[PDB]
Amino acid sequence: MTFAHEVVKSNVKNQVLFNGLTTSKLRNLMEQVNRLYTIAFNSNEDQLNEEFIDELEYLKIKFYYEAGREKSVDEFLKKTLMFPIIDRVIKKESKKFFLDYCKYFEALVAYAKYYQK
Amino acid sequence: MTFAHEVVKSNVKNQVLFNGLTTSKLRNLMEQVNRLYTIAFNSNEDQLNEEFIDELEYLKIKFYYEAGREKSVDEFLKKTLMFPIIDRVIKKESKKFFLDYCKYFEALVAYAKYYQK
Amino acid sequence: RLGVVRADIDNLGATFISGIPEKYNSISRTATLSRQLSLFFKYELNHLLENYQITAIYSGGDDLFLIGAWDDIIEASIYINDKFKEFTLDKLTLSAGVGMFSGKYPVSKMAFETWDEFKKNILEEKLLVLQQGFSQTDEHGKAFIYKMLALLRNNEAINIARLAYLLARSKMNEDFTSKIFNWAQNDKDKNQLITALEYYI
Amino acid sequence: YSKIKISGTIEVVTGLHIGGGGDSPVVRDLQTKLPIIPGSSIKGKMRNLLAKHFGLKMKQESHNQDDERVLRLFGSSEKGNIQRARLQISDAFFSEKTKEHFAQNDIAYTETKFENTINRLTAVANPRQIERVTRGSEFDFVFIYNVDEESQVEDDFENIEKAIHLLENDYLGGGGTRGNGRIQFKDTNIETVVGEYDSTNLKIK
Amino acid sequence: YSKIKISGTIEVVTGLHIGGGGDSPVVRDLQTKLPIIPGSSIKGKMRNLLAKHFGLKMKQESHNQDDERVLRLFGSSEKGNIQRARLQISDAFFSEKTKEHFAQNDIAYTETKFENTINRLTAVANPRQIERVTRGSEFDFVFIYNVDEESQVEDDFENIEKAIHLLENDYLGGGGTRGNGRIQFKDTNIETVVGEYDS
Amino acid sequence: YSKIKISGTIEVVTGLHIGGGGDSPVVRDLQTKLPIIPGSSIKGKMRNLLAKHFGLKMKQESHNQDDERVLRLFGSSEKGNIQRARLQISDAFFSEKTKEHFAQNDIAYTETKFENTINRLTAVANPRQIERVTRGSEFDFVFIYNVDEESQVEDDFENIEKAIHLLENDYLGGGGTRGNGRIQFKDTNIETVVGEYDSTNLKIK
Amino acid sequence: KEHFAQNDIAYTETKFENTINRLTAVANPRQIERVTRGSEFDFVFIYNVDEESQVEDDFENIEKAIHLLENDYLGGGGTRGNGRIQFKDTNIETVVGEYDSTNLKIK
RNA sequence: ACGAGAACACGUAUGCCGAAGUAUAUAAAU
Repeated sequence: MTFAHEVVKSNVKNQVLFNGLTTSKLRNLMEQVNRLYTIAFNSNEDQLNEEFIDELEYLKIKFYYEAGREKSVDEFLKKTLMFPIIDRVIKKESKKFFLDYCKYFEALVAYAKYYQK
Repeated sequence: MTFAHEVVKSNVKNQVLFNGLTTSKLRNLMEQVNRLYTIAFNSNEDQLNEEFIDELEYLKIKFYYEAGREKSVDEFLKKTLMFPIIDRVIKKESKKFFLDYCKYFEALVAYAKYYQK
Repeated sequence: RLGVVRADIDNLGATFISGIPEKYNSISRTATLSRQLSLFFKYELNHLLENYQITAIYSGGDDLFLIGAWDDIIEASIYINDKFKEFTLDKLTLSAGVGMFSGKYPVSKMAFETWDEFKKNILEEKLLVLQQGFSQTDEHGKAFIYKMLALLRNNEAINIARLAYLLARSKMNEDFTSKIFNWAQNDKDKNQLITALEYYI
Repeated sequence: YSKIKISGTIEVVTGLHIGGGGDSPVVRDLQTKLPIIPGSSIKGKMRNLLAKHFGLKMKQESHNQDDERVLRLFGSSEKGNIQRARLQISDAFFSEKTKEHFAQNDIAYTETKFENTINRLTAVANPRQIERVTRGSEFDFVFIYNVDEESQVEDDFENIEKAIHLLENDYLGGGGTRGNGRIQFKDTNIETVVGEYDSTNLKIK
Repeated sequence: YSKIKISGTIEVVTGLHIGGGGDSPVVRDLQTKLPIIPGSSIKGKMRNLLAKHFGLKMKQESHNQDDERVLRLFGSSEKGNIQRARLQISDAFFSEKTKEHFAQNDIAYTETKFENTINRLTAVANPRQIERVTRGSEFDFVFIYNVDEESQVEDDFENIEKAIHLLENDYLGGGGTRGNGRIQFKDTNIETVVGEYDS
Repeated sequence: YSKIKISGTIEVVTGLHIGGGGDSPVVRDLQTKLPIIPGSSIKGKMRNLLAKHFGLKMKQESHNQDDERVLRLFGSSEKGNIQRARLQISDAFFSEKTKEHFAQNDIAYTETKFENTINRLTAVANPRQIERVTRGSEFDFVFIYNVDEESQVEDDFENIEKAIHLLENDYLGGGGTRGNGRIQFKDTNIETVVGEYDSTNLKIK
Repeated sequence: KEHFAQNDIAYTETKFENTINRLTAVANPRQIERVTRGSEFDFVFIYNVDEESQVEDDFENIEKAIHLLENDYLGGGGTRGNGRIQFKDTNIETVVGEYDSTNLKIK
C-alpha cells in the first residue's frame, strides 16, 4: 500500500502541511495507538477480545474528538481515509490486520515528520 | 554504484564527517538491515515472500523517519542514493540483489565508522 | 619449530672453469681461486656462526646445509648473504631457501624439502614498524592478527572494507593503522605485509 | 557449595526511568515488549551505595578498588585476586498481577511527562519529554546467593540488609533527583534451592 | 554513611496549575487519575528562587554556573567539577484525609476557571479556559537529604529551611503572576532513617 | 556396549551472552546466522560447578585434577591415572519452533542492551553496548552418555542432574552476575540409541 | 561449494575458546578451526567380498559401525562439542564381479 | 608375489573477571 507517501506529498501545499498540521498535534493519538499496540502484542490468538474491540472504538472516539477540536487534524483524518480504515478494522477484528494498521499509521506519522518547518 | 561507496572519503570535511554524522544515530539502520539479512539467509529460493517485501517497505519507512529525525543522516541517505536503491531492490524482489545491497550498506557503514572524531 | 637453510653458489660452474677469460686461466691461478673459496667456506663459516643458535651440518664445495632455530636461521642466513657479498665483492651469488619444519621430523625428509628485496623491504621496513606497533598496543594476540590474516588472504574489495573496519576497532596509532591499510591496497605491499606478519608470530 | 535463592517484589513508588534503549525510550523487553529493570542497573546501584556506606578513599576512588567485604560480596578478581561473585542479581519482569489489574482498569504502564528546561539570561523554557514507568506497578526479582564459606553467610547477609534498606530510601534508575525512581521491596522469601543450608533465622527487611 | 528523611505535607493556598500534560489539563497520577505535584517542579522553583536570593551574575546566568552553596546543595557538575546532588526532592500525592474529606463534603477535585480576554479599543470577549487544582488540598511529600559530610549538614539544612519560607511566599507552577502558586507547608517531620546521626 | 541419548531444549529466562566472536557480539552459526551455545560452554560450566560441589584441594585446583567421580564423568586423561571421557556434550541450535514464532510475531533474535558505568572521583559515564540473545528463545541440545561401566549409570545421571540444576540457578556466558544468562531446561527426554540397555527408570529434572 | 559461493559463506569457522585457571580465575584464550556446519562430504568405501558366505555378516557389522558413528564424533574435542556427522544418500553398487547388491542396506 | 602390512593429530580445558544509560536544567512568560 503505502498510499501514505502519496497523500503527504500531495498535501505539500503553499510550506504548509494539510493546512499546517504538526506531529505534536498527533501525540495522544499515537500514544493511544501504541498502548493498544503493545497490548495487541501481548495477546496470542488472532481473535481480538471484546475489551480490545471496545478499546478500538475508544481509539475511534479519540480520533473523532481530535478531528472536531483541530480543523487540520480533521482534514488529515478525512483525506487519509483513517476513519474508514478504523471502521474496517472494527469489522475485521483480526490481529494481523490491526498490525498492518499500526504500520500504516506509523508510516503516516513518519512521512509527515519528514516534511516539517 | 561503488562511487557512492568511496564517496564517503569524498565527504570528509572540516572537522566533521557528513556534517557531523555519528554511528550513534545510524545503529538502528544497521540492526534493521541485519534482521532482514538473517530472514533472507533463511529464505532458500530467489523469489521473495510478500511479507518479506512488506518488511522492505517498513525498512524504507524507517529510512525516511531516520532521515527526518536527523539532518546529517538525511544528507547521508540522499547523497548516497539510498532511497532509489531501496526502491530498486523492492522492484527486483530478488534475494541476490538484496544481499548485494546489504554488502553495500555494510561498506558504507564500516567506512563511516573508520572516520569519527 | 626448526629452520633449515640450504644455499648453493649460482655461478660456480663457470667460475671454476672459465673464471677469468683468456689471460689468468693459469693452473696456479685457478688453484688459488679454489684455495680462497675453500678457506672461506671452511673458516668464515666457523667464525661468523658464533652469534647464532646454529649447528653446522654440511658445508663445503658450493653446498651450504644449515639447520637451527627458525628466527636464528633466517637472521644468520641474511648475515651470511651479506658477508658473502662482501667477501665475493659482489661477484659470486648464492641462491638460498629456508623452510620451517616441525621438531622430531626425520631430517632425511626435511632436506629434500629445501635478497636485498627481502632484507630492506620486508624485514627492515615492515617488520620493525609492525613490531613497534604491537609493542605499543597489547592484547593484540594471535586472534587479532589471525583475523588480519583472514582479511588479507581473501583478496576481494569487500574484504578491503572489512579490513578497514577491523583496523578501526583497534586502538593502534592512526599512522600505524593507515600504513597497514595503504600497504593492503597495493598487491605487492599487501604480499609483503602478509609475509612480515607471518614472520611476526 | 549451596545456593540460597531470594525472591521479592519491586513496587514502584514514583516514576521509574531506565532509558537504556535511547525520542529516548526506556528499556523495554522484546518477547513481551513490556518494560523491565535490567539487573545491571540494580547491581550497580546497590554496589555503589554499599561502597559509599563503608570507607572510600580518593586513591580508592581512582580505579574501582573498594572495601574488602563488599569485594567478597560482589567480586573484583582484578588485582590478581581470586574473587568470583557470590551474589548474582538477575533481571526484573513485569509480573502478571500488574498487567492483569491494569488491564481490568485500563491504565498504561508508561507515562510521558514533559519538562521545561529554563535557560538563565534567556527566559526560554524548552520542552523535553521523558518517558517513565507508571506508579504502583510491580516487578518480581530473584537474587542468587552463593556460600563460598560457611561462617560468612550471616555477615554478608547483614551487608545485604543494609544495601536493601539503602535502595528503599534512594532512587534507582535515571535522574532520580528530579524525583523519579523511588521503589520498595515486598514479599521477601528466602529459600535454599540447592544444598543443605538452613535459611530460617536468616531474614532481609 | 547516613541518610536523613524529611516527611511533610503541603497545603495549597491559591488556585494551582502546573499543566504539564498540555483544554489545558494538569498533570495526573495515572494509577489514581489524580493531581500530583511533579517534584521536578519543586526542585525547579526551589533552585531558581535560591539563586535569586543569592548572587546571580549576568555572566553566571549565561554560563549556568550557579552559586557554590546552591550548586553543592543540589549538585550540578556542568562546569566540569564532579558534584553529586546533596538533596533529592521526590514527588508528592494526595493525603488520605484530604481525599476522604473531599468525598464526604462532595468537593470537586478540579475547577475550570474562565479567563476572559478584553482588548483595548475593541473590548472583544474571547474567553479562554484553564484548570486549577482545588485550593486547600494537601499533598504528602518527601525530601531525602544525603549526608556526605558530618559538618555540612547544619549549613545545608539552614538553607533548606529559609528556602521553604521563600517557596511559601512565592508562586509554584505556571501563572504565578495571576494568582496561581501559593502553597504552605505543615507538619514538617525530621527523622534520620539510615546511619547513626543525631538530629 | 550402549550409548544413551538425552534430548531437550534450553529456555533463556534472561538474556544470554556467549560471545566468543569477541561490537562485542554473540557466537553465531555460519550457515543460518543464528545464535548457538557451543558445547564447550555447557560442558565446562557443568564441570566447573559440579567440581566446586565436591571438595577441591588448592594443589588439585592448580593441576585441574578434580574429584574422582566428576573426573570419571568428564575425563582428564592428562597424566598417570587416565580416564576416557564419558558424556559427550553436543552443541545447541536455535530451534525451529522459536524461529517460526519470532518470524510470525516479528521479534528480533538479539537485542543490543546499552549499559553504563560511573567511574569514581570523576563520576564520568563511559557507555557500552552488549548483544544479548532475546529471552524465551529455545535451543535444542543433545547429550550422549556412554556406559563404560554398567554398575554406575543412575549415579552418573544423578551427578549430571545436579550439574543441570546448578546451571539453571546460576548462569552461562557473560554478565552472569550482572543479570545475563540464567537458563532453564524444558522437555527433557532419554532413549537408548545403541546397545540393549533400558533407560526408563532414568530421569533428569 | 556452489551453495557456499552463491551464498558467500566462508568454508571454515574460527571458534574462540577460553580456559580458566582455578585458584587464579585468569583467562587463557584458545582458537580452534572447525569445518562449517552443513557442508557435505562425498565418501567412497570399497568392500572386496572374499567370502560369498560371509558378506551379509560383514555388512551387518559395518552397519553397526556406521550406526555408532552416527551418534558419535570424529576428531578432536568430540567430548567438548564438535564432530557429530550424519550419513545420507548411501547407494551400494557392485562394480567388480557378478555379485548382486540389491539387498545390502546401509543407512 | 605393490619399501609393504597394522596406526582416530588424539586426551584436558570456554570468552571469563568488574563495571549504575549516568550528571544539573519550572510545562513557562496575558
